[PDB]
Amino acid sequence: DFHGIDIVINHRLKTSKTVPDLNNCKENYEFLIKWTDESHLHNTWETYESIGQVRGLKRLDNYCKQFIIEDQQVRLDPYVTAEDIEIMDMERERRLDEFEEFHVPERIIDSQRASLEDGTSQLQYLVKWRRLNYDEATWENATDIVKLAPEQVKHFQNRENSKILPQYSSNYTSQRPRFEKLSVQPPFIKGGELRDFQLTGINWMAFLWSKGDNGILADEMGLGKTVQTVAFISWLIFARRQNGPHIIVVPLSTMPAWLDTFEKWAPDLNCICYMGNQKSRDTIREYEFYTNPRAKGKKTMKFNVLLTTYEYILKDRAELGSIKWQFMAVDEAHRLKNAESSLYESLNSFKVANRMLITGTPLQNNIKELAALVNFLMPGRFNQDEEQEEYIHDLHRRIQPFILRRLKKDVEKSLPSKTERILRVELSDVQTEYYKNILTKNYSALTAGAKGGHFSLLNIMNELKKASNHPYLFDNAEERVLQKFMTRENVLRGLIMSSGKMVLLDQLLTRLKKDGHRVLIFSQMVRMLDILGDYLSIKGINFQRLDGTVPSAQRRISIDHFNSPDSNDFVFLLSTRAGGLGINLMTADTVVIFDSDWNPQADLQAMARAHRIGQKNHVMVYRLVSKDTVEEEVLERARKKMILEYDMDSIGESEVRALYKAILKFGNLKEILDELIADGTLPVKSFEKYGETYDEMMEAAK
Amino acid sequence: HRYRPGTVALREIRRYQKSTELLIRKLPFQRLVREIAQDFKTDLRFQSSAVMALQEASEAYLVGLFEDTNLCGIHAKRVTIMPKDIQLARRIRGERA
Amino acid sequence: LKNLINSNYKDDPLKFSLGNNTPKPVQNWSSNWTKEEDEKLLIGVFKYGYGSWTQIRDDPFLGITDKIFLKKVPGAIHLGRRVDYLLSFLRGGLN
Amino acid sequence: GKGGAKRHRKVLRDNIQGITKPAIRRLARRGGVKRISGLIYEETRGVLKVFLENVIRDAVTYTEHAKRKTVTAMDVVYALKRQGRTLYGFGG
Ligand SMILES: Nc1ncnc2c1ncn2[C@@H]1O[C@H](COP(=O)(O)OP(=O)(O)O)[C@@H](O)[C@H]1O
Ligand code: BEF
Repeated sequence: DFHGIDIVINHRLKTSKTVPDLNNCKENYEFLIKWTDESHLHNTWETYESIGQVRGLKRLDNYCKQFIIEDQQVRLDPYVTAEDIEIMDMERERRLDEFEEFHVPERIIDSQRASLEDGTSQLQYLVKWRRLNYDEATWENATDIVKLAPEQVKHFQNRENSKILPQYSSNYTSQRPRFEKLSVQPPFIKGGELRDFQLTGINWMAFLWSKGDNGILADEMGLGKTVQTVAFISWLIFARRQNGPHIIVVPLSTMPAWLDTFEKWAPDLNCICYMGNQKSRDTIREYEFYTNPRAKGKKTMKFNVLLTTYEYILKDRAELGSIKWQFMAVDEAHRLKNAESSLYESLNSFKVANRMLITGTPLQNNIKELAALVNFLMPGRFNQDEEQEEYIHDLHRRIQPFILRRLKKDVEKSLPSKTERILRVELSDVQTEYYKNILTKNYSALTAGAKGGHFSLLNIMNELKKASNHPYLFDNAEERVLQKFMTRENVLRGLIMSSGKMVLLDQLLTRLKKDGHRVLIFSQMVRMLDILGDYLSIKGINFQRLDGTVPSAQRRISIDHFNSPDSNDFVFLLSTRAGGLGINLMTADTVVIFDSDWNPQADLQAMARAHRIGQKNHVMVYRLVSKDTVEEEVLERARKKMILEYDMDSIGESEVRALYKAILKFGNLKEILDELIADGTLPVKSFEKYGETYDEMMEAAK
Repeated sequence: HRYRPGTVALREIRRYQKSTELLIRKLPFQRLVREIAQDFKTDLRFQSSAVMALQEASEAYLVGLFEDTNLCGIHAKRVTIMPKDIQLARRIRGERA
Repeated sequence: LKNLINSNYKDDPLKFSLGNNTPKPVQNWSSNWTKEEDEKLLIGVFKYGYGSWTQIRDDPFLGITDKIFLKKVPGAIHLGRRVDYLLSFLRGGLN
Repeated sequence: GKGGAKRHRKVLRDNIQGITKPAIRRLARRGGVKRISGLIYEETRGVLKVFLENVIRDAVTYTEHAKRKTVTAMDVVYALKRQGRTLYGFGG
């Protein structure tokens, strides 16, 4: 509540030796201070004798400490190279980039008229700023709000005025309205035009929408699947007048995409998400209700669509369970694989009418999921050599409806070609030692014998597989192949050398390097990725890593930095589950596999992130299949796995009391009929019934 | 809540008593055993409970220890459990020499 | 009022002007009152409707915010009195 | 003073560094002493180690007198029984 220091933004000189002391900063440095409990916008260039003891002293001192040494490592030393000057400055540059975006406001939450100390009352708006979550939204008065972001305020009024809440939706519960085949693209697609395989998809979802049945979207990995739902959401809203708060659950990795995908393909319905913690938890509820608390279920209704991470489902299962929902969206719904899932019966409690999964999950790996999917969409509904025809007579005829199978043979005609090459790498020197000795406890127990015990099975069928191509995944390996006792050339050479795969990768990489292709590395193991992190920097190739350990904000920054027109790094390394998590790469052509991902198809999506509709540079894929190892066999089982892949009466006096006041306020009100009804002023009656009453009422008047 | 001097001291104690959850985590402990158990024999396996059970034993074993330790500690004009306070306790029980 | 501003000031409402025509001076009202303030007052109803005045007073665009007091004048009726008089006046209603 | 393809992997589940110190104090207060010495709590784990071995010693023995790979929880019980710390609740 007090005026105290919150953070550091910017640092500059105040006044016209070897190391600046703190005094120098006090008598020769001015620092931009952001104040506590107050938006970014009011930042002051202040010193220490200027403010004196103010609550909060800690961050400036250290930051100055960081500053003092920083000064000794840019201008005040001759061990500094060319490149460190680039980073030490660079930080100044990026530290401000993450500070600039807070000044631009992004949404106005509410508007309160609060009194001042001069006896005046001024309007204030709860303002939300860019790429930040709902917390630290402070009140700012309206004087300059439109004076910097007119567009936000224009839109701020529009939603409040656009009476289209879940308050007027048509009763089609009992039975439906006959629905129509669309030819044309709906006058609700501002994002552009779609094609001849995105409007029909939509016409099936909406086509079994009117049946009372739910369906499975099973298309290829990225055939404008997201556009088909958003448009599916859009046409179920201005078609059958459904204001029904639609619930959508998507991955924490793939939502930011969705939002923009939702706010650019369909302006007029607003999209408020759920991605906070403790504080947010409250702000969601601020706008999730009207008029504070509410008897019964009499919430006036201020949203329709939401996006939920999978976490958050389970953390607050209860509140959603109570509120009614009749339409469901989920992203990459191969989650419901087993029928013992926690989200598997978590979803069943949410009073629901129609569902909508949309993933390319292959449905022959196990028959469990094939059944689980069928049991989940439709609770209740469900081999022999010569009965197989009898069997698919039952399975083909029944499964199809709630299924979609459609090949690329679309939009791929423009997109440059797809390709994948295997790699037979035979074993090395130090390699056999630990391919041979490890399958016993001979020299595996002499060196690291205490650990031998726990990894002994790990190493057999879930390591040898993983530690067959590369033995560098334990401790007593690094110096084993390096034959000497600081060297820089040798370490680089010693590490490239041990593996069949490291050399093969180093040369191909070089081979395309001079030709110009952007290369991708998908590794199964977290560490491999540091391993390379250590080597590629050394040999000077600009890169960034994509692990399982990164904040949403940080994940998002680089993904974009990469697909921008003029980005230097053609090397990008990714995960199997963390890599194929979600996202798309449109600049990339080449993708290389170190080891198969203990399974058929984790790779098939793994290449899906790079091989998408956009890519204009064909495609290239390399699989490093190890020889005379254990990699070979799974590769064969993997094959075994993927072998199959298949009127309201009349107007009463009180309304007549309602209509009369509205005329004194708005004059002729025949034009404004729906806006008033959406909000309190009018009951739902047909447009004419009011209009005639409006006219006779003056006719009586004259 | 009165002032602040020795205010929590007795507070946490009470809340901990009403509860009945494991004092020590159930993840570090799990390996600690696996790791020594190897030194006395090879190729080991573990029942889910077996550890659960050890945790129970051990935790309970220590508390008990501390419980005396406390007394000893009191005897001494002190409210501080000490490195030895531990020893006497054990010595007189007899595992400690 | 909806008709005249629509056919001369369409693209931008606020430029709306009185010119010569003279509507009464309001000397003793608590705050600065001058023809420009009336100019906005009318646009304000043109935008929000008669009788909602907090709407009008708060608007960032109008700039009327600390000249309204809904002992301090003019309050809600004072404006109510203000518009009926101006609207009739410029069409020639008081004939 | 080099990146040198550096990879860092160190061990903190099982090993005593890894385990949590509050996990102990959590334990200390149930007894309800006011103060914890730094020296002391280190010793305490020390003893835990001493108690823990002997049991497993026996455990291991009963697992092995029967030629079994899976260690039974009963196996632990008898162990405790031998030192006179038998546990009700388990494995009648
Ligand atoms: N049917 C479509 N019509 C027009 N543009 C599309 C269509 N589908 C996708 N796009 C464009 O391609 C990009 C990614 O879409 P898509 O490939 O479906 O997402 P994902 O990476 O989930 O597959 C988007 O940025 C979008 O502009
Ligand atoms: F169809 Be996607 F990978 F969001």
